[PDB]
Amino acid sequence: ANLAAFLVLDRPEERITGINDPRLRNPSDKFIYATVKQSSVDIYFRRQVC
Amino acid sequence: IVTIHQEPFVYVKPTLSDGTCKEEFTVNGDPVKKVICTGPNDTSPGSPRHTVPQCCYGFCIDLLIKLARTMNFTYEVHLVADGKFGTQERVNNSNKKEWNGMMGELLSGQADMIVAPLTINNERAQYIEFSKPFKYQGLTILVKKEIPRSTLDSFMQPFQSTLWLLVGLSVHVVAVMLYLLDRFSLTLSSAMWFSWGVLLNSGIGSFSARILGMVWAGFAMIIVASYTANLAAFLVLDRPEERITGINDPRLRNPSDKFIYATVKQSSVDIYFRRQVCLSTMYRHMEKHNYESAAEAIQAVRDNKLHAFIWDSAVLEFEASQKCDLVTTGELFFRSGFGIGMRKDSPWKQNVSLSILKSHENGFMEDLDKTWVRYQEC
Amino acid sequence: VMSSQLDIDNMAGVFYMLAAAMALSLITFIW
Amino acid sequence: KKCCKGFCIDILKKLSRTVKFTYDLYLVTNGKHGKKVNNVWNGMIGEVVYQRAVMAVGSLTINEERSEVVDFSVPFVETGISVMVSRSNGTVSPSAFLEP
Amino acid sequence: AIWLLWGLVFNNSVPVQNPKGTTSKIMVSVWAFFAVIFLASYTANLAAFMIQFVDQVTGLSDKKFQRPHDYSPPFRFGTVPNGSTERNIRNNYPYMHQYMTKFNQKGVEDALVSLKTGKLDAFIYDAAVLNYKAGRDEGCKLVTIGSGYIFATTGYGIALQKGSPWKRQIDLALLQFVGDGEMEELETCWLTGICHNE
Amino acid sequence: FSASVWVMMFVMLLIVSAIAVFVFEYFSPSFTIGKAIWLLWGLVFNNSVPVQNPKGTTSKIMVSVWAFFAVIFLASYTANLAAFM
Amino acid sequence: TFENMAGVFMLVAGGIVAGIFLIFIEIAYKRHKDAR
Ligand SMILES: O=C(O)[C@H]1CN(CCCP(=O)(O)O)CCN1
Ligand SMILES: *[C@@H]1O[C@H](CO)[C@@H](O)[C@H](O)[C@H]1NC(C)=O
Ligand SMILES: *[C@@H]1O[C@H](CO)[C@@H](O)[C@H](O)[C@H]1NC(C)=O
Ligand SMILES: *[C@@H]1O[C@H](CO)[C@@H](O)[C@H](O)[C@H]1NC(C)=O
Repeated sequence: ANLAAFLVLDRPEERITGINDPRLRNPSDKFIYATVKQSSVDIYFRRQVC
Repeated sequence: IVTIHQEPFVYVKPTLSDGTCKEEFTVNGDPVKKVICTGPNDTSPGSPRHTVPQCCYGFCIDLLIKLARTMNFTYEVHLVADGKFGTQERVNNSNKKEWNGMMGELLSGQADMIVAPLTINNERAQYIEFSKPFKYQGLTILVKKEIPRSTLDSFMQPFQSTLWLLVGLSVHVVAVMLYLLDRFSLTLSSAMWFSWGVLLNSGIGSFSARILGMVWAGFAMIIVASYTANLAAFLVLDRPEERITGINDPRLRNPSDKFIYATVKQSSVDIYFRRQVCLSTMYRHMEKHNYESAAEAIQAVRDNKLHAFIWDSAVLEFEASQKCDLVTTGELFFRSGFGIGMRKDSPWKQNVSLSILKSHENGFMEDLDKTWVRYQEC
Repeated sequence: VMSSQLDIDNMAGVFYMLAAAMALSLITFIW
Repeated sequence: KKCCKGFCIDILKKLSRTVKFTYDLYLVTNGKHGKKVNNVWNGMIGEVVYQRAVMAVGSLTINEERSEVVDFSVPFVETGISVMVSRSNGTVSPSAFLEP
Repeated sequence: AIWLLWGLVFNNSVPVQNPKGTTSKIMVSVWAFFAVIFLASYTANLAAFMIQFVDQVTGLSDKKFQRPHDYSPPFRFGTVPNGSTERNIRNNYPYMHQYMTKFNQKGVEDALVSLKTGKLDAFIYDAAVLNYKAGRDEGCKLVTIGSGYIFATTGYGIALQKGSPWKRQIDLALLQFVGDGEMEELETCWLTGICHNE
Repeated sequence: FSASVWVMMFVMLLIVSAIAVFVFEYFSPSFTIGKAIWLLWGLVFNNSVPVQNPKGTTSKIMVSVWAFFAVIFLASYTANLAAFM
Repeated sequence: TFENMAGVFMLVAGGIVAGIFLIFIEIAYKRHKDAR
């Protein structure tokens, strides 16, 4: 039973579900992610000011 | 004062032959106050209504008594003749906006102050002034949660039942092959007894025989490993269907006859559902199952008639605590509060607000909740 | 969110082990 | 001057659809909220008392001393005395090898 | 017979010797099939029924807060001094304040780091601030106790002037905004850290 | 199901069986060829009816403790097979 | 699969080989003591 309980577990962390992922809403140094430059992606991210 | 019949807050019960009600005590032994309440004998319409005196008590009665004691008030509790909160309705000459039910009773001038659970609404506030709420709570979804049972009726292999025949044939062929090997080195049934006993351990029992035993021993664990894996896979499954996650549940967005759920009447819940006009198909099915009273609705839900019921969470949580057969689903949505129905010209606004705030600060609300709305859990 | 049962690959494995056993028996017989 | 953004400021922007007036926002440099000290009010309460702020919105908390001095509308954000408890990991506390 | 029956129910039996039965007991041995099926089902059920107690205080009036001696680990609660919490608890819990004074903290961040380290069993503060901190705390190991269990639940509102001709429209506008559903978008990306845990 | 690399455990079992046979032969002061292999392949998993180890007086009694590793491996294999489907 | 089962196998193999060596020498010593 203990072996089965240990084995029923995703070893890797859960993948990103999208923009509304709670871990992405809180920036941190352990998980760093950023755009490249002031291209259309930057404008899209800047447009929704929340 | 006109009050609506709500079980968690108002316990409307018939009186005795002496004109009063029985005297009981709470868990702490304190005497429970009771006031004679005037209302119709029969709640349902189409009956010989009689304004017999009842004896209603509960949660709001203690607050009303405290307000009367601290504010020189002499209250006269009355019951709604219609049994509904009352909103806008269309009658002959439909160009008239006149309230019915409790709101119409208050606006008619017969009632002065109302102490009853009434969700704050913009339309109600445009015509009736409201004071600070007793507490803050929203509305949830009530569903029936029966005891889960093992729905694994596949005693044998789920499909392709020929596997048992295949393994029996394998046993037979390995037995006859062992007989042939013994001949080419154990006469009638010893080999088949051994082949059955190696799978079913009971202690039953040249080079070719060794490798035959090795391969049969290797194959023996395969069947039991597969059976254990299949049993575990079947057992890792929630037998009951997933509970309601909230308003945004995909199954609720698509109405169907297999899962019927509806409100009660044109009360504040109906107005809240109507205000957000994006669920056009929701009212195509909700209006087809409206009932008369919350008591009848919850009785139908308990009788396995309605799969879900929508009402203020303060009632559903109390019902779930009292009876261990219904559960509440969803976190919260459309959070609101109660209030006191008073006319704009009534000069008892500041006094009532200050008294309510002082009572809430002094722990009176906590004691009332513990004594009435907070009971043993399941 | 799947349960399933013994698929065709289980039959492939049992056929493979039966073939291996038959080959071993034939080798021992021809020895 | 400073650039003002926030939840209460967004609520004020939404209310501007009905009020349709000009709103200037101030700030109190004496304390944060204040209380009745020597029959003198400070903070937002003190600012409102001396007619220095006709309308005030600063997430002020509701107590038994502000209701008499000033009047406030229906609250829109829930608050109160809450308790934070650390999450407890699951276990096998029900009796193993028994009915559970 | 008893030894054979109790040694064949499960396969982990060393003392097994069934040579007395010539043919009659050979078919009796087939009960080992049911025995091993039952053992496999029992093991699978035991393994599958252990994949899982969140909040039990359900208020400040419970005996746990007022009787820390009933439990071997002493309770360690926290409140910010010189605030409204002490005034609220003095008028309702005069006895609890004596034990509460033994644990004081000078900042919300100190309470957060103590909870992360586990130095405090529970912490008490304003509901909105506590919910915000719990939502925006790494690890999602901090959360409030359900809903409706607040001791003295109140609101914030908007302050006005006595007799000012603005309440009659401000209250209606606020009610219209809260009824039309104009607060969900603000709640989603203004105060919502995780809001999902299991 | 298990043994992703698949090229090391299937020879590990063979080499440990061979060394068990070798040490059983070394423990002579029953048959080395005719009993050691059968015992090793009947103790790896418990579903073996033909088990009779009365020849070993004391030396084989401690050799029997490899059944602990055998049953641990069997349990791990069964759990992994059940959890990877 | 990976370091888990390989490491547990290495541990049990080292344990069993040390055990058989020690039990062999101890059985020799026990026989000598019994047959002094
Ligand atoms: O509206 C307000 O003025 C503030 C008042 N604050 C009092 C905090 C008291 P404690 O530090 O927890 O003892 C809570 C947030 N709102
Ligand atoms: C009103 O309250 C006062 C106390 O301030 C009391 O003396 C008086 O009798 C009350 N009037 C009535 C009609 O109860
Ligand atoms: C109650 O209201 C009356 C006005 O009808 C007012 O004179 C009185 O002061 C109020 N009570 C208190 C305690 O302020
Ligand atoms: C509260 O005020 C007192 C002043 O009497 C001060 O000594 C104490 O440090 C203050 N508490 C905190 C947490 O700052």
